[PDB]
Amino acid sequence: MKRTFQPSVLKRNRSHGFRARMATKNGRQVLARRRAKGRARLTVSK
Amino acid sequence: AVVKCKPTSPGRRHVVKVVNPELHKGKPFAPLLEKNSKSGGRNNNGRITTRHIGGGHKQAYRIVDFKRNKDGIPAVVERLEYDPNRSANIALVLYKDGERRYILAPKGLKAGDQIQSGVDAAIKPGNTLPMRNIPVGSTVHNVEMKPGKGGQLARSAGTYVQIVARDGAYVTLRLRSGEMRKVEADCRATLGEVGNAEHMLRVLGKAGAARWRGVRPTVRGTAMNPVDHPHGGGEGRNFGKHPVTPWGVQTKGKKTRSNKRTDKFIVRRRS
RNA sequence: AGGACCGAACCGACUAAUGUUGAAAAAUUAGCGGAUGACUUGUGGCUGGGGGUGAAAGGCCAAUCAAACCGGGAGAUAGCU
RNA sequence: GCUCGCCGGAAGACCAAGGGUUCCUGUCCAACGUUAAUCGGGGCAGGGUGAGUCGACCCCUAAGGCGAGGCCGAAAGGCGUAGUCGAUGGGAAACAGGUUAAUAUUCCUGUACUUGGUGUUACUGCGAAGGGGGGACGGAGAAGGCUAUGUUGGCCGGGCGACGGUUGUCCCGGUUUAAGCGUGUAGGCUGGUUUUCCAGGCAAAUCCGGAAAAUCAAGGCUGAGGCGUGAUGACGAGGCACUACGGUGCUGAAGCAACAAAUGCCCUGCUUCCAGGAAAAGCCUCUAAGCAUCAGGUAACAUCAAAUCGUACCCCAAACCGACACAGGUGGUCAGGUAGAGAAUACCAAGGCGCUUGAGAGAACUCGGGUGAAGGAACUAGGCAAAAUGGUGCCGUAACUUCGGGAGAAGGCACGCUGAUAUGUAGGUGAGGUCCCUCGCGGAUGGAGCUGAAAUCAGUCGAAGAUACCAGCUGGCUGCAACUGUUUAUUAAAAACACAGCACUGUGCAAACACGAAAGUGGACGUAUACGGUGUGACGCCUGCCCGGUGCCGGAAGGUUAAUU
RNA sequence: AAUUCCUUGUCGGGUAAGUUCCGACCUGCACGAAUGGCGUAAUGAUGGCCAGGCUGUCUCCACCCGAGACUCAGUGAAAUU
Repeated sequence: MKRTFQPSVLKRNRSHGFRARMATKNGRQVLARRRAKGRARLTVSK
Repeated sequence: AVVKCKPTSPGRRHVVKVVNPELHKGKPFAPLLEKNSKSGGRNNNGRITTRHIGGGHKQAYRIVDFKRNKDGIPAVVERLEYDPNRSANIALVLYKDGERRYILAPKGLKAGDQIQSGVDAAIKPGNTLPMRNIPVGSTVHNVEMKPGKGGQLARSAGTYVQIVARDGAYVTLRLRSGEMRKVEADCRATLGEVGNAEHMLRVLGKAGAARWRGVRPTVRGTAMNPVDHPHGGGEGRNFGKHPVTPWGVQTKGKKTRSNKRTDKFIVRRRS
């Protein structure tokens, strides 16, 4: 059975990558929230 | 020519084809071709704004000259070509100076026929002149609505308009819809009728033929549940309400013209 | 020539048995339908929640859909246990 | 190590995606492995990924994204121009052999090729953010010519048989060699060459397009494969000396022909059809502004440069997606033998595996199968399930029908093996020889050799010859839907949805309509033979009466009637 | 009748026996003409019905071949309470 998660690095970076987050005001707020929480990994970049 | 396919299988029984041997059996004129990507009926927001559009065969757009402003230069028809972008056929015409262009094919235009445009052109099919010089009561097509912007009326397979009167700077025309409309007596029109009259006689014959044209299936609405359509719902086939669009407009006589900007060029709207 | 015929790949899911703390949160086995087309498939792209998409079942929208998910208003309110 | 069994259009081989050291070596067995474990994709340590030619980067663009100004919007922000990004597409070049425990078209040997920089020499009109050409494109079908590859013969080496025979028409193995360069063939496309002229290609143009003459027919382009060279080489079954029986030096014979033959190549071709089939750059040309004893351009030679990143390993799976070492899912490439129409199926080759608890016993019962006296649907909601039919050829085939069908209707007959016709026929393939020739990869004749159905006649074995796997049950009446299709991923596949066809109605283009506070976008680069909405649902015969109600479309006197005053 | 409550309507066909099926009848509870009427060849993993063939579906089960169940060694769950 085909499962929901079909990995693709290009699609992963384009959808949730660091530059994608920085491209919009709401995405930048996501980074600010994660920085405030002290996340070790800000995004899925690497 | 209208030819009925033999019923060798269900799907060909009711197929009626319109075969025109005069059409060029080769590639079109490359310099006058352009890319034409399909939209699926979706606008720049990505939302479906027109339903039942999608798929179909890939098509290349032919740059058809609807203005016909090359006055004083005879042109000879080279061949008749099939145009996927419209119901009418197009004609490749070569001017005396060496320029080639695409025009809508009139009724009786063949290869080697001579055409011209301007105020001194002869009154014969395929020629384009301002309606001021066109004799009243004649049949024309590819009619301009504002001088110099290219024809917009009577461009379909076998359409045409008739000049009924010419009072002053305006000429009254009877359109295929039956509307009596008047336009400035400076708009260019082409003599004759667009020649593909048999185009209306074709019978697709099967669902797939419509899909080739790029038409997606239409879901009625009485089978849609109330959440999706005003007609939806009911145990069985009920439909106990006045016919209506999606979004709630009547569809059975309710007039929707609310322009009011022109309101002078209409005389005998229709019917 | 064909939304033509028989039939593998491929795409489907009509019947039965098994399984039902399963090998598997829908599969296996034996049959079954389509199989040049309104076909199928890889990669990338677009449409966002009273919105999308829907050959229309209220189907589908990340194992969740008669209004997704996450956080917040929030210790909603509960004449009921 | 010897047997046995299993896969072999994979359960083999090579990749992308994804993973990220799982790769190799040594060492360890606590935990992990559904058991033990000396073993492991486990622990620990070390080692391992070598590129001008492969890929990425890079140049070019598709859908689409972003978007200087700009337009629009309470703010956030939306759209979009010039531009700039974006492969799943276009764009220069390397092959064979050898080699490591683990990498190689990357290292080594041999032999090649591509794009740039610089310098010398010779001859010269060079120049683009512009013009033109090219790149550049669909589906289906049909052969013809080929190769991959296979079979047989010949050749070379070895063998003479655990049990009757086996020096022969016998047995086993091998019989391999690339890119590049030269030749330009089967075949495809197109008439060339010179001169003059021109409202076109935003200006220009010798280029493209167009026009008018003169002269010749042979000009050019494209093109698989073959052949030659590459190659006095490499490889090569086996030997000969060391040989820790783990392997290394040296040597190493034959290395041909015929036939068959692709879904691969010629072919981005040809034929045909309608639903009419990307873009841009590289590349080839044209000139403008400009520079011309310069600069630049072309050719030859020499020299230099070609960076950077990826390269291990799994990749239909124990390493990816499924919480698992999970009967699931996962795109591309390679495609041997016998039988066969076949990539079905059976048995096999190369290669890879026996699926990480076993050992006994031979109760009920359950699961998956085999057979069955007599009967033969009496079972049951229902022939559920099972059984049965099953191939090729010939004969034969009803009602009805839209004349296509129904139809493989139904039904009947023949199928093995051996010999002969014919020491292998019809057919296919085609050597030598001869002749012709614009003397070449040519044409005609020619038939050796090879390959090879089908049929008839006769004989013959068995219970059974389409013997296995494989492989339609058939017919009669009737409801519904015309049909092929679509649907409740995960209890409903249907009479439901679509459908071609039909009708009503809206819509004159800045269209109706739709998404948007708006700009704008779709509709459509369409224009009433068009487009939207609604109902009906092939086709045939038809579709009657009613406008009081509700809606819709018109109308005009009169009544009533908002803000405002 | 995919529509008929009364109802297994009545008659005929098929069966030894037919609330189903087929053909007529018309007393249409409560068909009816594009939310179409009536026909219709072909088509259908569609509904109903009848035949030939076929059979362990059944009368009525018997035997056999394998995988479990049972015993030994190793590992070692669950719902519930």
